Amino acid sequence: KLTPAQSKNPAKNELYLVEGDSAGGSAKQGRDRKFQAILPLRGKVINTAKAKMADILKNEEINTMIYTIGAGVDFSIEANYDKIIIMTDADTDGAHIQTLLLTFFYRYMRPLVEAGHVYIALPPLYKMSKKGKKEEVAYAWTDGELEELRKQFGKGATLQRYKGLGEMNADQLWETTMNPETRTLIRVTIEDLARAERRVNVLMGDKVEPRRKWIEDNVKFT
Amino acid sequence: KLTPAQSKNPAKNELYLVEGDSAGGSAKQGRDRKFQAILPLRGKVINTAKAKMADILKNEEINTMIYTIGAGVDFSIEANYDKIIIMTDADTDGAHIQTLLLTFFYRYMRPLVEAGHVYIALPPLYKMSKKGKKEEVAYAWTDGELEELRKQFGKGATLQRYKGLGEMNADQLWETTMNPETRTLIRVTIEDLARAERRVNVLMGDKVEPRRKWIEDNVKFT
Amino acid sequence: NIQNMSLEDIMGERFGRYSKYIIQDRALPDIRDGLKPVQRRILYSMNKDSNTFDKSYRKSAKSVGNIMGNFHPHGDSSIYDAMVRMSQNWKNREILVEMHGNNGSMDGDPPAAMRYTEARLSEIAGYLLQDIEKKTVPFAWNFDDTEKEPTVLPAAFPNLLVNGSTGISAGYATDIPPHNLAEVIDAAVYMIDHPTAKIDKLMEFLPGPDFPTGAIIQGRDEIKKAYETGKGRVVVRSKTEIEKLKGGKEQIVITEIPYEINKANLVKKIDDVRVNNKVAGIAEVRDESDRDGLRIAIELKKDANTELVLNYLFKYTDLQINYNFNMVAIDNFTPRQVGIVPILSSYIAHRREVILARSRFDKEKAEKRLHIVEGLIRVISILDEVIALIRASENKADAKENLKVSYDFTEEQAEAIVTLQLYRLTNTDVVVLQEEEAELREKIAMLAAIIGDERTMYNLMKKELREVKKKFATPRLSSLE
Amino acid sequence: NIQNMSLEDIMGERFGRYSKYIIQDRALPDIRDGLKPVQRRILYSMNKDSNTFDKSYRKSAKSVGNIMGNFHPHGDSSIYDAMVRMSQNWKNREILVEMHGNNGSMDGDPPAAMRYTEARLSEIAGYLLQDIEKKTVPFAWNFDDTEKEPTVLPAAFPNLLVNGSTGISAGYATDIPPHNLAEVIDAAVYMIDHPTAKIDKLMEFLPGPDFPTGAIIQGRDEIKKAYETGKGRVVVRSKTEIEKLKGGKEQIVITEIPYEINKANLVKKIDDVRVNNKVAGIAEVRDESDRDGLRIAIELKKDANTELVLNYLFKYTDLQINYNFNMVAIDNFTPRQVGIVPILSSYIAHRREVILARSRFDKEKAEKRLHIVEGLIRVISILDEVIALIRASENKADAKENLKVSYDFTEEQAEAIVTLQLYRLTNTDVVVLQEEEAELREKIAMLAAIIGDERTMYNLMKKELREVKKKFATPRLSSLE
DNA sequence: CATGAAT
DNA sequence: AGTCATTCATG
DNA sequence: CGTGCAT
DNA sequence: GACTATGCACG
Ligand SMILES: C[C@H]1COc2c(N3CCN(C)CC3)c(F)cc3c(=O)c(C(=O)O)cn1c23
Ligand SMILES: C[C@H]1COc2c(N3CCN(C)CC3)c(F)cc3c(=O)c(C(=O)O)cn1c23
Ligand SMILES: [Mg+2]
Ligand SMILES: [Mg+2]
Repeated sequence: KLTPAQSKNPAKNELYLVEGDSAGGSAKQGRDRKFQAILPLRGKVINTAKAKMADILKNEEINTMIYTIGAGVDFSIEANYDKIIIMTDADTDGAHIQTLLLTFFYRYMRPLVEAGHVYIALPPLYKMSKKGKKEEVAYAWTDGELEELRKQFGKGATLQRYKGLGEMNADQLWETTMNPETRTLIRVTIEDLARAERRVNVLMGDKVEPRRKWIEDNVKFT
Repeated sequence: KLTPAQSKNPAKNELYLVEGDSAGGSAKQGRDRKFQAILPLRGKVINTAKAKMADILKNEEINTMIYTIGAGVDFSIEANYDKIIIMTDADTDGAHIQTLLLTFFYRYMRPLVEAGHVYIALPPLYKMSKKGKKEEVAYAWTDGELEELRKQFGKGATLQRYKGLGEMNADQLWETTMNPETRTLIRVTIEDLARAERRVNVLMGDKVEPRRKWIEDNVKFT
Repeated sequence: NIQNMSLEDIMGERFGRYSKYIIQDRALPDIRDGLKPVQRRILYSMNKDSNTFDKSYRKSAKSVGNIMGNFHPHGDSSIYDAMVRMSQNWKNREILVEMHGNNGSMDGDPPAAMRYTEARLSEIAGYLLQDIEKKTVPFAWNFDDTEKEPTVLPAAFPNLLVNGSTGISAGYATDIPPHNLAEVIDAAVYMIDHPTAKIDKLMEFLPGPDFPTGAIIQGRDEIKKAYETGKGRVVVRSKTEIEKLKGGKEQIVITEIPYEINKANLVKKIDDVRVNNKVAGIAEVRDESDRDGLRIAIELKKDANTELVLNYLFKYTDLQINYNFNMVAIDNFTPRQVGIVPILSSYIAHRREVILARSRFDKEKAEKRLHIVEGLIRVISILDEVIALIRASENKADAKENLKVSYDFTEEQAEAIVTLQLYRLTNTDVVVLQEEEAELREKIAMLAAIIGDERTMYNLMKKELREVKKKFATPRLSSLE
Repeated sequence: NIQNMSLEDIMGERFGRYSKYIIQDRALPDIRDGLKPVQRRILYSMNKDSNTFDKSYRKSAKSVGNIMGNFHPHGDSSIYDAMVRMSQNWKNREILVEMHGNNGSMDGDPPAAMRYTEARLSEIAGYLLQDIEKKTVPFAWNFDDTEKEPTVLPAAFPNLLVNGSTGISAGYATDIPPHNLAEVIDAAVYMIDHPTAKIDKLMEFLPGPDFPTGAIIQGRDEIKKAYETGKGRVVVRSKTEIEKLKGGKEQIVITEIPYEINKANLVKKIDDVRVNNKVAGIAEVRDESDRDGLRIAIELKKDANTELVLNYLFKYTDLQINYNFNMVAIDNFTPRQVGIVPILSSYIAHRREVILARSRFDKEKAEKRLHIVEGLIRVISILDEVIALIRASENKADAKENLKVSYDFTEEQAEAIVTLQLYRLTNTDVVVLQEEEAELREKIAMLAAIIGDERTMYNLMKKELREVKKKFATPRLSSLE
């Protein structure tokens, strides 16, 4: 089940795919309802590289995505949002979920990505604060930015490492990752196609022995 | 859903009504399956003094009791167990559940109680122990019995106060409250009828102002 | 292996146990600190765990597991939901737990599970706990008999009237509305000076409730009745504006709704009125509320029946509801139905006992330190001899006995002397000591004063009450008409 | 407010992160202590919380909330289920958590929620934790950066082979069967003496696995293959008896089933064979297992096709299954597929580092105490002067400096002297001190010996390993055919 | 038709 | 991590 | 067909 | 407090 935008406008309408019924709640609360819709995914998304077609279409998450978006899957295209934004935890499992959704969009909704309609959101990894009624807070996304903040807040200031979306309120979610003016998104492009297809199939695919090799070759577990 | 006895015998067959899906598990595990059946109640039982008939028969717990027992509710009688044993936590909520079930049996299955077929089980309130491979344990049910045990185990021995059935294993449940040879049950009788009916209606009934008075008169919250 | 009881006895004894517990230990608030046992345990636990406002939020699950394993023998869900509620500005006038994460909303959405959220006590909650470590308040054992728990909190403001309570047991129920901290304080203060404060004048300071949701409250007469007896019906009416709409269209705007109602559902029902056309001024219904503000837009079409249609909703939807006061609290271990006077008087009587006990505690601590300091002062004059005598003894205990017998020091004095470390000898200033002495002797006199002088005692209550007023006061949200 | 990445890069970097974490930090066991990160955190946490075997059980929820808030950033369900599993004698050969309450069963019933159960570490689990407070093992920071956690446990027996592990990540999976503590120990001990122990002789001590569920295991050749390479299929066959049945009827009885299978379901399928009459010896099927014993009765009717029908079940039901060894562990931060030799050798190499570090720690502690004791011995000879000098100084720091400069004591020595309490002067026995001195000097020599002598070191490993053998050894349950 | 500590 | 029913008082 | 840490 | 679907490897 999906939380709609108040108005229909294929031109400036945002579909947030959120990891968690719970974060989905927060996203619903903190957001411009005039034009952003929310669609939470309950747990891990089906792997559409490794499955049969039957299983895929019978899956609740996939079908609701398909229906809410419109096009289909052939796909057609513009219906029905001008941004499909994947919003998850900045942790390993969130990373896993982006992999799973991108595989889906890549395999079935391919034109969506090509026209640059698929984004990934960047929740802040850090919050800085310095008691009570006069508590001040800043947000940082990177190694460097944090370095910036700590010198500004100097000592006494304590740091939070966000372990997930659940840990932040609704206004915060707005301020840092949802408000078009202040938010920072990544835009997924494909440069080539064949290169992409190979990668997606080695990682997300049924066979394994190749994934293992990919991992031995590329994953540096030091 | 109910966990049956292996054989059908209206003569020596026990139906345990247990408070909790979870304790029901333990009871299933620790028990003589040759002739004792288990029927867990999920949460608070409908109050059958305060409800309409519709609500009552549409209730899952009541209907499964009725079906498993046989008779009906008119009742008829012997089908189908020779003991219906109410087994709950020795705490306030368990006490509440006994009230609710007795009201039901009293109001619909009345002959069951009259022929002395309804029991209440007495889980032990205390366990005594004195480390590791050589740990010894005893059980007590009362003010006095505990006094007995502590002198026997003397000092060093530590006492547990059972806050519920969940806190005890399956063999323990057998040893202390289910094994006919060692268990102690209370047998519910009715002495009079009118006296009973009045009490059940004042306590369990719809009106209230009288319950309040009963409480002001009899509950001594010091 | 078999006992017999009548059904008559089983019912009475069982039901009695359940009812008593439901009344005292579950559903109903103590009249003094305004708390139900779960709430109190939540606070007491988070505070003991140094999980206060001025430190980092902690993983809700840890707090709950801790409350559950030490104090509260019931389910995690019960504890956690109660916790969440204490963190909801729309339910409590002064929030007592601050939470990070999805913790519900007015549209009634499910709060996130304890495995997501993070919590801490709020600043004002620390005030309910103030002085709890100075033996100011009755303690009992937990179920383990492994630790002690408060039966009531010190309560440095009057939480009962402020956050209110509801409220369902056996035999009684309770509904108490939130009130404005500043106002309540003002009444209490008056009643301290004029104990026989009649209700009428009290109303002058404390008039009607103050809902977090704001809105409009009608029924002064009814409010008086509630504050007098314990029971009353008051009318609560959501707050409206009018907007003019380019094109000869008029818009109805709502910016505060009644306490305890599901905004999402209110909207749906307002819409349902339109679909079924139960009234004519119907047009479109839109909920346009975002982070940081509630806005409900019901804009009508041509025939702007505005005052007609608005009036219809007040009747048929919850845009207007009534609220009932049923003020029931636990006083002397038993349920009482109470109006403002008893509530205020018992709160005062409670602070009295607390302030007395606090002082008795601080006094004792001081006389003990004084007694020691007097000892040290003497020690200095005979230091060489005392050191010698100690070197000459056989062990700690023997040295102590020799100081007592020989120089007439007390046990507490000898113990303090004998445990001094060597570097302490580095300072043998009688003067520094005498200064401490004089300071102590003055703490003691002042405490002795608070203790044996109902008037100075009550003056302290007032000073303290006013300090809390300044720090936490906020303007009214509800209006009275 | 916008970046661009190719889908090619996003996938690679994301998947890489997930896989690495899944492999190291989630699904796979460390080759040394045989633990997955969740398990290790559970143990480490319960132990830090003094929730050991010799103290009272604690409310599961508290333990979990604690693990979750301090060490393990994942869901309570994951932690708790992992906890429950460590408490199941049918899944682990040596249980590491003891639990009170419904914690599942072989018939696969749902364990009770954490709000019901109570737990503590078992006795043998304390052995995995042995010496953890003597800096014997690498620590890292938790996610908060508020506390430190072990990356591996000291592991005083070889948990990997004993309890086994399974076992699903990205790219690799792991299945390791339980083994008999005593046997594993015996092999390890041999390998310590003869490092180049060939597999064949090792098998003589460690032959095939030992499932908690007992049963019968066939495939010596296959077992050799698994112990050699890492991979093998072995056959596991439930244990049967025959009963003669008054009336020319024969009964098939089963009293041990294969590892990791749902007894309730096994029964149901055996019954299903009868209903569909997939075989003729069919009669009645009954599960008659109670607390304290597993008994499965399949009694046949007239035409007692016993050996025929029994043989059919072994095929078509799980009364007989196969088990596959896929021994994958984390060695040097990366997944390796391993046979018995690498597992044993790395475990030994680990105890070496642990025993060395333990000794280095105990040595330092001792030399520090010695250094102080030597100081005290001197102090006594000049006590009067030293006391005087201290009285003459200006504060702690000044007295310290004077002792150093004047009598050449070290900082650590001065600090110890200057903090002595007065009663300590009650005893100025050089002799008592010298005794301690001699004792220390002997602890030190012996430690120095363990440290610089691979042989004595390895001898210690053996002594310790054998002590654990005597205390925890239990007879085999699985048989090898 | 719910409210909120309990099962 | 939703959904599902029930106690208890009350309007 | 199901295993067990994760969502 | 039960049930409900997914990833990951593998036989
Ligand atoms: C007591 C357990 C078992 O049953 C429960 C429910 N039912 C299952 C079917 N029953 C026959 C009646 C309704 C339910 F609807 C809600 C809860 C629930 O919220 C809950 C909790 O801890 O707060 C715990 N439980 C619940
Ligand atoms: C992630 C949340 C939400 O969804 C869950 C389930 N769904 C399957 C797929 N959904 C589309 C419908 C609901 C489920 F079947 C099981 C669990 C579950 O066990 C669980 C837990 O903490 O372990 C937590 N969750 C579960
Ligand atoms: Mg996460
Ligand atoms: Mg209970």
